[PDB]
Amino acid sequence: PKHLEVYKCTHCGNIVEVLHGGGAELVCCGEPMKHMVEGSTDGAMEKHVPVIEKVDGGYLIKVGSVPHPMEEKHWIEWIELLADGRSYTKFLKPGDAPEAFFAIDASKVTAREYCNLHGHWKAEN
Amino acid sequence: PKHLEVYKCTHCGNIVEVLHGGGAELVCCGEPMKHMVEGSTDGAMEKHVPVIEKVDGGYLIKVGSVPHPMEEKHWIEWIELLADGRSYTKFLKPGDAPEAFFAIDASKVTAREYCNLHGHWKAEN
Ligand SMILES: [Ca+2]
Ligand SMILES: [Fe+3]
Ligand SMILES: [Fe+3]
Ligand SMILES: [Fe+3]
Ligand SMILES: [Fe+3]
Repeated sequence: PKHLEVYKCTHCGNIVEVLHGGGAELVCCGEPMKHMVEGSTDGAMEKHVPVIEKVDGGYLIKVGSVPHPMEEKHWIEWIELLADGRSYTKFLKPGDAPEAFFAIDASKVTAREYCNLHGHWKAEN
Repeated sequence: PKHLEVYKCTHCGNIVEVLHGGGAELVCCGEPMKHMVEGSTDGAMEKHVPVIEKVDGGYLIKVGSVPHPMEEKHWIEWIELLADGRSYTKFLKPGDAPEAFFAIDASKVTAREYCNLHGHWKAEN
């Protein structure tokens, strides 16, 4: 695995992000975990592709162009902003708005969000 | 595993942070990965316990009260700030200063850092 990749065990639901990679395959419930490739699980561009807005002092990330549901069984678990050596993650819960603001100084950012049912998606500045 | 716990495979070096837990044991190189419990690997309080300074607009995290080495074979791989549903991580490389600033609005924070040789450490505001 590679730094910052997200892996999920399809059997039990564990999901991890790689902080230091280069080793063997991560395993869980006897099977290699699945690499959650961004946009890999064709869901709803309108509702899953993060929308990146530059605002005072940082960025407002909204998922998506159309608000994505935030229900008990279908919600955006987190929104992660990637920029110059940083990973800033806001974990969200059902009932929250599918948006996150991060105070960060950087003109180039990558935004990723993960939907419990729909998988991993990203967008770039 | 539990949300935000860090696991390392002692065999191959993979290190991951749990984003969604509650499943089976994470496995790598045929053995369950090791849970890197903060302050669990008694190293150097002076050099591993993060020092948390509140400054304009956020926090400056320094590892530690005495600067920790940042050499090719012994360095702080990242500094992570935990506060109200957020995980903000700055990944560091040899040659960098063992410090990180995060622009965040919150009076209660937890700072963790990971030293390649010394393991996982934290401190609270
Ligand atoms: Ca993070
Ligand atoms: Fe599993
Ligand atoms: Fe969805
Ligand atoms: Fe391994
Ligand atoms: Fe050390």
